[PDB]
Amino acid sequence: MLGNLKPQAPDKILALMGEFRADPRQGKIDLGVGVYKDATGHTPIMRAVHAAEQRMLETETTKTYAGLSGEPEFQKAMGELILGDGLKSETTATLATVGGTGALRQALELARMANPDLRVFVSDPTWPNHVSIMNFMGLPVQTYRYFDAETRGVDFEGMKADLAAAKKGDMVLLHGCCHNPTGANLTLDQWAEIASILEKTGALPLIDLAYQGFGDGLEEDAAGTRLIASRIPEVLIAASCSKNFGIYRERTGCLLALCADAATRELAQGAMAFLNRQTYSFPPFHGAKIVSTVLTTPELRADWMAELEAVRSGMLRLREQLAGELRDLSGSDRFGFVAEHRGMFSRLGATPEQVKRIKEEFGIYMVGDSRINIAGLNDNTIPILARAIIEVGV
Amino acid sequence: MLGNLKPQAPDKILALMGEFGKIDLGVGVYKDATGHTPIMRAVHAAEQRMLETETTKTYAGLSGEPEFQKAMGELILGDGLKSETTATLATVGGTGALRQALELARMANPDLRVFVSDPTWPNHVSIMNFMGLPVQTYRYFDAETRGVDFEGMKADLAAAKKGDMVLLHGCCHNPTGANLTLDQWAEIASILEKTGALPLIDLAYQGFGDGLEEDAAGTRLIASRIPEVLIAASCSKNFGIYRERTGCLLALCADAATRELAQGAMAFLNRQTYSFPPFHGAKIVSTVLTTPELRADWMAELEAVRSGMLRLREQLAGELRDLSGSDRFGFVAEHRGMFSRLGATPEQVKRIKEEFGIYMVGDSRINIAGLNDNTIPILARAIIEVGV
Ligand SMILES: *Cc1c(COP(=O)(O)O)cnc(C)c1O
Ligand SMILES: *Cc1c(COP(=O)(O)O)cnc(C)c1O
Ligand SMILES: O=C(O)CCc1ccccc1
Repeated sequence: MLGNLKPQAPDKILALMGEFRADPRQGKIDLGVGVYKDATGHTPIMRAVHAAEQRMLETETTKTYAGLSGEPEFQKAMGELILGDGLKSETTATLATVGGTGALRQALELARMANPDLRVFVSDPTWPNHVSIMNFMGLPVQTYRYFDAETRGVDFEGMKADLAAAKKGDMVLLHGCCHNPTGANLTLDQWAEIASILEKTGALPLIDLAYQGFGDGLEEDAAGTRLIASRIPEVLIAASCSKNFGIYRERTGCLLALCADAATRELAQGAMAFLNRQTYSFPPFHGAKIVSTVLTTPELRADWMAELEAVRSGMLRLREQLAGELRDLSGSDRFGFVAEHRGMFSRLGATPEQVKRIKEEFGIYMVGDSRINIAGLNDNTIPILARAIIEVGV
Repeated sequence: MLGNLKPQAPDKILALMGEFGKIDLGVGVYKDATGHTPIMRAVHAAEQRMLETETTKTYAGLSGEPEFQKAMGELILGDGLKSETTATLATVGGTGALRQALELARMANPDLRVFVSDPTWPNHVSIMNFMGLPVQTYRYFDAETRGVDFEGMKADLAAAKKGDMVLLHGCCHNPTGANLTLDQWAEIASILEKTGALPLIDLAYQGFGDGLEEDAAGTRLIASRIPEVLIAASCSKNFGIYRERTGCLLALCADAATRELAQGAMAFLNRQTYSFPPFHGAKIVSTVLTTPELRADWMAELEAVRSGMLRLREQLAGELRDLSGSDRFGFVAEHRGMFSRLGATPEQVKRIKEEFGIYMVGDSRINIAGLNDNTIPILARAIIEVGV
């Protein structure tokens, strides 16, 4: 029977990897990585996280089945981290998931469960995995303009014009912050206008909050999400702990369902629990327990925020340096967007030809859409990348 | 939108878990003399070693780690493990393995039907219903003898067609405790090859029946006979890491080409559902399995659990014998595994819990691991008073 199976395409993160490894050049650089790496090219385990694991190893006495939709400590801590004081426990349903991707997949299953004729609007461009999951589910996908290739900023007028076509019951996927892959983000004022269009259309917003803490700060990064949450009755939020907690492989995510009333909340919470049951019964415990422990233990929460802040500031300085280098070389402020972008990613706006030419002549690797990871940069690699960009005529 | 969500039916077994001189005999979790589900010695040592050795938590393998895949393949199939034709996928527990098994099969056969034992783990049917798969049932439990109705099973299975899937419990049949002998297994292999039905084996209690190797005997027999077979394994109960969510799906194929196809489709399945599988439990398992000292202590502890439960069954049988003045309840000593169904009707079961404080699943399924010297005679007497 298994012979009838249609061949499925590989990730692609590995094809780029195999090519990079095969390159015999001593000065080759990899800006295609999708995770944070420090100065030494390593992805460390955050201090507070290692502290939580030592703590868990000494206090945990059992590993019996726990909470179906997650542990209360985790659900509450995550809700407070994302929504702050605006958290309305009475109308908020929460579900621990297998990473942010699991939260996204579940959000989609939940929405389709409530609205079979669901259509989803995604940004142009967006995290490729969004479309993949949606295509796999058979969901109708619609695109809304977002990245302005020329200014490398947000084409807001276009975004607004396209979103205006959304009908009641449709879902609009928004990146809460640090837009992957572009790095171009909405201002709080633009968020406010988006809220108006959403109220008008009656479209359900799904916020992908995977980088809270890498933009302008923990609270700052959740600002857009909190505005949407307070002005829109029903809101779906799929959060990730992979990057901001540095526990990628542990698979710790969270799905928040903001409902108009408690009756609906019980309905949503029950359906979410049912969704976990029919997929894998219970969600992973380890990562979630690390998170709730860090968040509930003052000493740890403190050290964690301090390490995240150091990380954010470090990347922000890398941006400033690159932008300055490019300013000095270009004799213009065209590349200023690099210092305006937020997150660990940025789309340079180079064409595939320019991308290939950069690799061949300078040994610098990056995603085919010209997306680079700022964390993979440093004092020694910045001058090289800058010169490369100018030389290939970007 | 969300206001249109219809209410869902709760999990009956896990419902009692919430409801609980109370005596918990419900959820299939191993418990010790003091009513505690402990962390196995080797598992604890493994976690301690992991804390010292892990330097990063970056994304790892989409299909799981090679170490985990290999160790698990060896634990299950032993020397019958043909890597060139075996695709392995780390999953979110055994339940995740089952779901992923059904998705893989449906992709290869949009019109597949699934044959399940009468009765079977309720969660088997709930998932199939959710997915919208046609479910047929085959006779298995003999309510009279409390054993297996093998004649009925053979009859019903012979009616299966190629492309269909037959779900079998590798050992320690949940919820009955009634198991097939190796001769009956060989007989089943004949039917499977004659009909061309794809076997899906749920292996959740390897080590709780007659032993690690012995509990895999039937699975190894089907794997050597049938060219294509799926195995959904759980590390929740035999490693005592229930909440970690670790298990794996093994896809045995006739050739390397099909193996490549299956492997790719399985990786794709994880990617579209939750991206990467959880690392913590899988790492604990491979660490135990690949470290001689740890594997040895683990096998010893698992054997102790096994022997202990077996002792309990005999105690319960004896106690009941004295009180009933008969041996009707003899079946309790012959059943193998964590569970055993008595026979008490729904009303009797309910009366028992509402006054005696002893909770057992509605179909009279009891977790023998929940008993001990003190509670056994109490239970025995309680069933006598509830009569029939
Ligand atoms: C990382 C990421 C996710 C989810 O990460 P998980 O590893 O599944 O926790 C979701 N959306 C975006 C945009 C991301 O960058
Ligand atoms: C335990 C069990 C499983 C798997 O449970 P997980 O906690 O998901 O590992 C599957 N089937 C049966 C019959 C079981 O008893
Ligand atoms: O009690 C059981 O049958 C095994 C434990 C279990 C029950 C329901 C969902 C997952 C695991």
